[PDB]
Amino acid sequence: SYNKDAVFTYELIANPDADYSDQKLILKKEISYIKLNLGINQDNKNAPSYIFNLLDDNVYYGFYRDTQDMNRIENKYTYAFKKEAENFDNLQKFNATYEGQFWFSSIDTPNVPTVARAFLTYNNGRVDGEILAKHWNEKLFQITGFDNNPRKVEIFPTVEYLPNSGTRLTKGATSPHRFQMDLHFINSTNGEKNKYLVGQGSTEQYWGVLGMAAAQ
Repeated sequence: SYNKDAVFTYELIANPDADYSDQKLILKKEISYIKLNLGINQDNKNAPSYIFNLLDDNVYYGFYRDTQDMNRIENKYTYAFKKEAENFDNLQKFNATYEGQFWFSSIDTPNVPTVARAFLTYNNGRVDGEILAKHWNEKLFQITGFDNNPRKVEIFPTVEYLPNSGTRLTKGATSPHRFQMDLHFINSTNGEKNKYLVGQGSTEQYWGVLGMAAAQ
């Protein structure tokens, strides 16, 4: 049921008559399947309904916009991968480094997409990494292995306020605002094993998706 040729999204149609009455801001929610090209896919550069990053024919990540009450809009982060392309090798002594991006929104700005840079190192099973601000080397999150499983990480904040947010987080490894993430190693269509790494997670205060590529 993976199909980068028909990716689910919502078209959210503004209700014009809400300009002059107490009707919902959104008139209708309509399903709309997108066919992805390699790289960044979006319909509008300044008010996109969705952004998806097809890293490879076998895996994408991104978000589409949703609303539960037809008034408030929030980004829904997701990822998908060809099932057969997932790598199930034993990665307990894995040696590799990944570089990519973390896309997220915060509870007080649920429709505002924040992009950060992400780095993850596998050294003989030890899993450690970091999430940095897009344009400068400020550390936003620490990444660490969870439960001695190379496919599970724990991500915890190292700042009290994320970009574009005024929601105060607690910092550090015992922070109740940390979260755990299941990761999936995806092989490339050009025969690179474990080339791509995707997962997603959430807390009450922020939620997002992680997508990464191996350093060759």
